[PDB]
Amino acid sequence: DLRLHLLLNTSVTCNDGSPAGYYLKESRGSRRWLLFLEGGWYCFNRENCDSRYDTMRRLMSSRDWPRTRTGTGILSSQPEENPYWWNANMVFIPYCSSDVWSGASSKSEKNEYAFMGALIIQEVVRELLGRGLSGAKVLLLAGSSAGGTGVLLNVDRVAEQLEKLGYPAIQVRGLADSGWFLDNKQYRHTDCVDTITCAPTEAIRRGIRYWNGVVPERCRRQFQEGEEWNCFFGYKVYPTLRSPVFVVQWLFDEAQLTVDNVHLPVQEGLRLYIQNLGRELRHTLKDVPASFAPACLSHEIIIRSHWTDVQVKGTSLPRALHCWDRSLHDSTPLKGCPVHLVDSCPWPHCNPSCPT
Ligand SMILES: *[C@@H]1O[C@H](CO)[C@@H](O)[C@H](O)[C@H]1NC(C)=O
Repeated sequence: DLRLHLLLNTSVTCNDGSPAGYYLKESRGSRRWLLFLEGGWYCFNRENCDSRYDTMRRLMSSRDWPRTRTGTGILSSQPEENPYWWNANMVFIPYCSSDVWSGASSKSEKNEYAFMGALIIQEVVRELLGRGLSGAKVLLLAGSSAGGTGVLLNVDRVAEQLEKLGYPAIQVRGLADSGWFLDNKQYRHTDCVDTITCAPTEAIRRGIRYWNGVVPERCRRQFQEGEEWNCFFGYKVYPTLRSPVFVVQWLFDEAQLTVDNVHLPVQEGLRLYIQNLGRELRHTLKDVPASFAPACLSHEIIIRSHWTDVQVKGTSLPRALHCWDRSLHDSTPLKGCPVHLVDSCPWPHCNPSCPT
């Protein structure tokens, strides 16, 4: 089990002003640290955040969090479930800021909610340094869905934070799972309003100002004021990052299909739409050297217990991540240990290993 620690700096809060926190299982003698950012969509105005507060309150408040959580998938300490990093120090950071980990705003007489995702990550890192992270050799910032996008938005800031704090030997890396979205046209137009079926460009443009959202500096400098929403789209932000980032993305991600207003005999227009989506996402990954992109209709991968099962070209994700670790040793591709694994077949579940 991972044990809850509420942040000692209680000014760094969940949406409702309760303290944010993290769940930790230490592994003495390991100098690897895995910090995982939970996902769960976002909210971008008072009305939709109020609805989320009624029926998704654990994503906005720590008041009802349990004292422990079981680490699963890449957070498991059992080698059978986690061939990759079972002996690492494990950290699960609950998502309670509803801001894709981008916010830096407190609750105030002018803000019903605090959006502090970017500061939560910073404060978790700061407090972990006193609990053994100061001795780390690798800090892998991982996350799923909005947490995967949160990795892209925050990995270089964590790297900069550690350098400025005097820890230049900690190698900061990112693992972004199911957080690589396309700002494409919907299959059928929806009128936003709700969160899941809203086109993501407009939801994020609204959220940035509502949240006081921050993006990585190089990407901000490219897109400039009013256009920072672009940095929430992996294919646009990734080339600006300096930290190594491994991208895991289903080619037919269910959340991508949801925001595209696709709901699954498929007729020609939808067939072409789906095939074109897979081709576009494959294209965006062509120059991403560390990636795992199976041709499946599914959503998230890394913290589920059976994450070991899917393979691309005969290689599982735990194996690909291990090959990535080897590629980042003091050092040319590795014999039989690939790191770029993108399916080329054009329809969901054309890979027989896709989740059932
Ligand atoms: C608490 O966090 C806030 C926001 O990051 C920061 O401005 C402040 O310095 C922190 N205070 C302490 C005592 O860590």
